[PDB]
Amino acid sequence: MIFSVKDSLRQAVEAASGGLCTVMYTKKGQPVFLRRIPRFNLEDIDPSLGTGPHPAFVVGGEVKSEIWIGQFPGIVSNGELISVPGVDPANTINFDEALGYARASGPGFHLMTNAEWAAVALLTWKSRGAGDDPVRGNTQWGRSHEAQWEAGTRQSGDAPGEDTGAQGRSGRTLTGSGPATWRHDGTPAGIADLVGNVWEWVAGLRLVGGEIQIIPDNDAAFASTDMSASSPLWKAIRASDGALVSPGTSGTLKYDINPNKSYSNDNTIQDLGPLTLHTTTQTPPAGWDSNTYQDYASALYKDLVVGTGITVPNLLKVLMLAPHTTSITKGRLYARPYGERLPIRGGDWGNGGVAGLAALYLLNPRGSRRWGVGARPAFVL
Ligand SMILES: [Ca+2]
Ligand SMILES: [Ca+2]
Repeated sequence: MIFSVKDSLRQAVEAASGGLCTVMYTKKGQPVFLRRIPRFNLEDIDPSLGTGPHPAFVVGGEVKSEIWIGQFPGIVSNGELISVPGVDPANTINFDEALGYARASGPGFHLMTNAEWAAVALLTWKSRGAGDDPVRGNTQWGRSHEAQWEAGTRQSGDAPGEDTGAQGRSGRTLTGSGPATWRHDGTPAGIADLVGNVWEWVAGLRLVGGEIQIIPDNDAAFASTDMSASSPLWKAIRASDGALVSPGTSGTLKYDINPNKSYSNDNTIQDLGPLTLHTTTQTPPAGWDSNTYQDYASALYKDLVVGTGITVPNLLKVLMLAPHTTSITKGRLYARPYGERLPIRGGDWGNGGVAGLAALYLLNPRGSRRWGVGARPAFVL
């Protein structure tokens, strides 16, 4: 027999997808549906963003031909974070668990990185008309908040659109079970559920007391790179020239609450004004750290407030940390400028226009486990 069930499935997936998708197999021989996104240059999105390959395609100094994105939200099976259709998306796992489960699959496999997310979002935006966020999804308890008649299959068994939070029933939908408009390119061969269903942990991005920090390029792809809190790998961004510099340096970019507002230590949560990007951080009340869940600051991605002196470096636009267009009317940005925060992207079933390609939620610490937050695998090489 030259024939295997596992290889024949791979071929079927490759065929049906015009060669855009495949199935790779994990260390433990489990299926990972993956969609290829070939390398593009920044100038192909908009020449005013700079030049060279998008960071998603640079791993350990080497420029890659393409990357592979998990076609579906990850699910944890045995001890691997795999990517398959028709299942309840992984949830209630923290950043380190997600990062680990992703790597367990073997060489190449990793927790999808902020650089990859950034690559897909920008490419999606440009390729679908360079207008708004082209993509929809499970952003209202099973269906799309923009489009009621687009729904997936709810794991809960409840009707799309029914808020069952109080009954402790989730609004997650089985992966890819929504229509093709819930896939990044409008076709069945697209990446599914990027927008909605569950938020997803991404690697290579971090907040420390409001200072923005990243793992350079797509270096977050290695199974060896230290993304713990103590890691010397994290770099900040200089705002004046956008160079990668050591954390704590003078002119580094930070997410901050609004200049026209102030932290209220009333043990009561307030959204403190349009989120602002400048080089300083308002001092929070004493004793507020990564385990403090209090006041924050949000803003629609298009509406992020740029500091009076600041020219936002292209680097931030490319990694989807600051808007480049304002044609984007969905996707909300959240940030707590105190403690260590790890990013989750895309939005879930209960957000609304908050969900979207540009949705970024930096209010939680790496330890947080929530029923509407999960992860998905990617592969390079
Ligand atoms: Ca999602
Ligand atoms: Ca407060």
